[PDB]
Amino acid sequence: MVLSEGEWQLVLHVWAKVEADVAGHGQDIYIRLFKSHPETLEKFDRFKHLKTEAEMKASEDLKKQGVRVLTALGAILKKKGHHEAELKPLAQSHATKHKIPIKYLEFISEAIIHVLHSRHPGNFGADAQGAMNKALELFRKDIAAKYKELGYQG
Ligand code: HEM
Ligand SMILES: [O-]
Repeated sequence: MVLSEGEWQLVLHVWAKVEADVAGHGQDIYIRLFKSHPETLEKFDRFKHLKTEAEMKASEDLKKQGVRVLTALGAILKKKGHHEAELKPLAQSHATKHKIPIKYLEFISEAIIHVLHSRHPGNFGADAQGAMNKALELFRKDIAAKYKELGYQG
């Protein structure tokens, strides 16, 4: 469960394209997440009322939230596995305050992969998607371990 440097470079090469417009990517990822797995939207007290994709796209608060998620995830990815410090606050808030199960982290990982596959075929072929999946699996494995330490089954 340790990524090679070549795998990390495939992850970071597609993430650089995400960074051309992190806000737009965040909107697409949230829309995909909520339309593939509607139950996840219920965890968001401020966004749970959104009824349609048009409302999600027009929500300035949701756009800002997407930027926060992707920027936090980008900082984790750029540590190339040395993300202990970054996972501490994230694991605590998601376990104890938002109460986000591991299955829901799997759902957002799937939404990320789906959106990168659609938007970035030039940097998200099979090998690149495999590397991104490995990076997200590592993130989820380490978050799950921290969840257990914090008292949350997940
Ligand atoms: C890649 C995985 C994720 C990352 C990097 C991430 C990151 C963040 C960050 C940085 C924040 C703001 C600070 C904080 O409260 O920690 C946040 C808030 C939040 N997260 Fe996540 N998150 C992820 C997955 C999820 C998922 C899958 C859900 C629910 C299905 C979720 C639910 C929430 C909620 C409800 C908030 C508070 C939102 C608000 O203030 O309106 N998170 N997340
Ligand atoms: O989030």
